[PDB]
Amino acid sequence: MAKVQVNNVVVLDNPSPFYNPFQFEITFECIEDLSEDLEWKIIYVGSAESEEYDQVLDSVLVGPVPAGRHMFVFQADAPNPGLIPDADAVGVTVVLITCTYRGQEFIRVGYYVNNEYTETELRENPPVKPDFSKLQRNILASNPRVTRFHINWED
Amino acid sequence: EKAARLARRIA
Repeated sequence: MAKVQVNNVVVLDNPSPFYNPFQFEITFECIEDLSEDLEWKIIYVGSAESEEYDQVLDSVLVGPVPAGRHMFVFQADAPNPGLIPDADAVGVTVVLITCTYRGQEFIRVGYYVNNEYTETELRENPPVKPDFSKLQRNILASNPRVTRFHINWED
Repeated sequence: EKAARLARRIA
């Protein structure tokens, strides 16, 4: 039934400065010569309080997909700090990697991300306004969350 | 409440 199956996601360049682009090595399997494109997205949760502060870092259309095992590195630019509420800038947040077929999301891989200052003085006495040039992004890559959804694969 | 909200987002 499910034409596409995500086998693995590897977090590359981690930890890294806040401004470095995200890099995930994704491996997936395709059952047939999939008729429509697969739409991969990297979504950054800018604020746990509201979905309005989500930033879609990149949206990619992969296809035609021939039947078989495939692997690619999904790279996406770091979020725009100008849209992140200061209260949510430092500490834990989530980055999501989703895939969508025919406008239906079928997989969501989430990673908890902890943004922290690297200097001891800044860790103990954080600036009034976050300094994204001094933040390090530490993705909690040993604990990924995978959620699969039932979609209509028929054409 | 931040952890509960973030957990709902991943689900």
